[PDB]
Amino acid sequence: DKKSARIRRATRARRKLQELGATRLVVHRTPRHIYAQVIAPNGSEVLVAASTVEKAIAEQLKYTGNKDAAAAVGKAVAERALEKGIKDVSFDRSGFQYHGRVQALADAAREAGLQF
Amino acid sequence: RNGRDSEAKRLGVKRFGGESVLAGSIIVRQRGTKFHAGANVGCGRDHTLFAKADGKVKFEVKGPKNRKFISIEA
Amino acid sequence: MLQPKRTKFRKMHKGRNRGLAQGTDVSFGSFGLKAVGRGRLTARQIEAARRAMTRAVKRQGKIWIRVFPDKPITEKPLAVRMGKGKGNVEYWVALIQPGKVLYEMDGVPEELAREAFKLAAAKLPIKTTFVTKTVM
Amino acid sequence: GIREKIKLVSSAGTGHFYTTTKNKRTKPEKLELKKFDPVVRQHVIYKEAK
Amino acid sequence: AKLHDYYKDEVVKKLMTEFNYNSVMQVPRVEKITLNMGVGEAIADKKLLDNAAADLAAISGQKPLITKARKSVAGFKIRQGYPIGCKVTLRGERMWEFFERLITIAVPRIRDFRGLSAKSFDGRGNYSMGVREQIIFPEIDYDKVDRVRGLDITITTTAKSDEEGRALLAAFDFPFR
RNA sequence: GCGGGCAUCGUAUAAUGGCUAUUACCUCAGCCUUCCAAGCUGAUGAUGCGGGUUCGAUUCCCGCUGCCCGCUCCA
RNA sequence: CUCCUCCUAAAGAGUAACGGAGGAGCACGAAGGUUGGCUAAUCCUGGUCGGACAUCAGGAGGUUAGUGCAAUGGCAUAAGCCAGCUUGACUGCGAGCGUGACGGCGCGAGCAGGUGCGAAAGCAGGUCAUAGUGAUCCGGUGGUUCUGAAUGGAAGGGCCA
RNA sequence: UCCCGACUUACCAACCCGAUGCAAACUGCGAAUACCGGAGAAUGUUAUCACGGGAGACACACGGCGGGUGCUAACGUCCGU
RNA sequence: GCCUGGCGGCCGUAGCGCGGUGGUCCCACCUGACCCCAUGCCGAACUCAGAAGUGAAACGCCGUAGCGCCGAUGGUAGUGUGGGGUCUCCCCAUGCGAGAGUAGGGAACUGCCAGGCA
Repeated sequence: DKKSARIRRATRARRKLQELGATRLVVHRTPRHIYAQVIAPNGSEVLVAASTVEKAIAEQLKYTGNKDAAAAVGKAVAERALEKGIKDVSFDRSGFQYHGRVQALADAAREAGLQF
Repeated sequence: RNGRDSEAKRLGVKRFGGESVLAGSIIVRQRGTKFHAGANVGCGRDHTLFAKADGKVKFEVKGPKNRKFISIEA
Repeated sequence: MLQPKRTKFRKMHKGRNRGLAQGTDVSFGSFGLKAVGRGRLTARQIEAARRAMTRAVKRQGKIWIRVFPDKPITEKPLAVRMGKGKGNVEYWVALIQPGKVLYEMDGVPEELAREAFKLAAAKLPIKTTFVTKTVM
Repeated sequence: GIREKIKLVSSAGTGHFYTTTKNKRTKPEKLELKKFDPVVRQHVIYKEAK
Repeated sequence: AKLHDYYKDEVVKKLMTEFNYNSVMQVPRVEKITLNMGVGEAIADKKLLDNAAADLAAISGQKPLITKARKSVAGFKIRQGYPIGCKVTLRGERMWEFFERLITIAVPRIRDFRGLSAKSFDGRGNYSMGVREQIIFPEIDYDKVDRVRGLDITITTTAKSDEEGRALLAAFDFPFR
């Protein structure tokens, strides 16, 4: 019941981002990969996305799914959004504790430039 | 043994659907929710929904529980 | 006599008695005593007609009472004024619409039942007919 | 009702006080809070739960 | 320890054929064991449920958990929020070191232990038998204790029916009568 | 038209939340020729019945089984 | 006899009677704020004492629970439950409304000044909401260099609490 | 062997399952009307709002409809229209 | 073009049962936890390392109507306006018209990454 608990935590933080109308950087974490999307204020479809599942950011890495890999995506999703002109993004935990890989991914997007 | 009632609280819908409201206009006074705060609408401490923005009043059932929301559309 | 063992409220409003009944088919037995008039069946009347049916069939064959006295009728004492709160609950009625099956019966022949449902109908304040079960 | 009225007096030397209630028989600890003093426009410690 | 590694050799080739399983993730695994002391003597006295936690932090390795009461009842004069039981739960390789002491040490030393129960399973494949003696575990000893309070041990495993559970732990030489 | 206990054999405790506490009656025992008077040593209570709220009711909230003072008038 | 909740009340609001039922005259420095988690009642089975029920473990069940206090509207994004840190139970205001014959009462985004919570972003002007209350006068107590009956003070008054 | 309880009793009887009703303080449903808003045309001596001058009135009655109370009594009583 | 994953639209014709089924592509358990971290006890959970194993559980997809759920048509109830009959309560004209239940439907439908033959 790992996913049923996690979407219960997110679905209060997913709101106050629909009622605010904020661009959501959403992070999905999993044992061996790490995902991130940038989604428009509407709930419709994403603007930019980045992960380790692309083979660009596959063998640029020692291992997929650790904190140095999450900082690889952290530069990747941020540098690919600024070229589209998207900042003032809001980070969505999506039920994960902002502590480990997902802290390492939001930290490496704040360096690369995403206004939170 | 009986004989007591209270003053009537004048609850219910104050601005119905399609009505154009200013911001801050009270749209429904209620005790519980029975009406949830959609777009451009605050809930308030006694759950009095109110227009956060100018526009028209819009009721719609939406959600995984068929709950009645109230949006405001300019 | 019949009465609810408990209720959530001691007194009811008077209400009205508009409409037609919902339980109109002989559901359990073979022969029925359907109500064709409209009024109130006090629990004294339902019991008096329950004995008059049972005594006529000589304790033979099953007997259903399809109605229940669940309405508390109040009545103010004598020499008391109007007002001073609602009066005290003195008996219990069943509201009866046209079409209500009051009693049902099987296990007896029909001519013993039409005899026994004629003895019960003289105990009730409501005009009544004898109906038998229908497929559909 | 059976809660007395106390008088939260500021630490900033100004005479600005808040007033509030307190279960005196339950809680005998002097209630102290960091509240706002409009005379000095800083958050300061209010004390003296009467 | 090696009782944990008894699982990787001495059960798998042996319980692959007791039910003709599909996969090695099908072999009934042992998930947790919980060490309950239900102490209904902790309302009038308070200096003994800590004594029930004194040994439970020596019987098993860890600082024990005091449980609350979950519901105010009158048949036992407790409200809710009261210390009523004190359980410990054991996982990892430091549950099979404990479980080695329930095959090497414990079941020798139980009084009139002419048998080991087998109908004690709940029905889903979980064995929960308790011991009446807190003198039988040798971490604590003879010139120490005032009561003989004892405990429960619920074995939890990932079986489906209880004869998978009956034949899921006896393979670790847990005997039966 | 207020409601006070509906408490042990019997009478009085415990009526804003455990265990049930006095006094007689009593069953036994000793004094005495036998009774007394005694002096010792004990016995028992779904706490009228049953409903709620309660974690739990002698305890509250109604019922409601009788009762002791009530007041049922102005013409 | 004032207040709150339900029904009467006729699917907006309101609506009487010595109509039908209940409650209030508080509580809380946490039971408030926030942030991070969490999810019940009952039942079955297993069974150290342990019994219908203490605790533990599983299964069922899906809120029948819980909401400091009546009843109703709510409540899983929990408004329920647990800890971390805290004082926003802030000061000045307030577009705009709702509600009263009025006195009044209520809701309020936003702005200003400061503050708390996030190891980031992301809220808070008391509590799930609705009862928990008393106009004025007359005083009391602090504050205020507003008045200060010739002037300088003061007394008294005002204003603020 | 009071522990057995095998022998079974027109049975007290749950919870569940099926069928049958009733509710004002029941609602997994749900009208007609009424009410709010919007847009249209025709009609109506601005009927509508505001501000001001002067009022009276605040004992209502019955009749229809929806009801409370009463006895589905009252030329009864108390509301809504 | 099927397959998986995130985010949604939608809110039971979408749910549940029952049956079959999928692997390093993805996802899941899983290996280990020494430290970041953390359990009123447990690396269970959270979290961090890294892929030996398995698709058992979970999770998708495909079956099956067993259960929900959806559900006309006609009729009935009720009712606005108008006019009638009389304890109550109905009936006519006209307008609106259910609920329940039948027939039947129904095993949802849909906007980004990645995977593998195209």
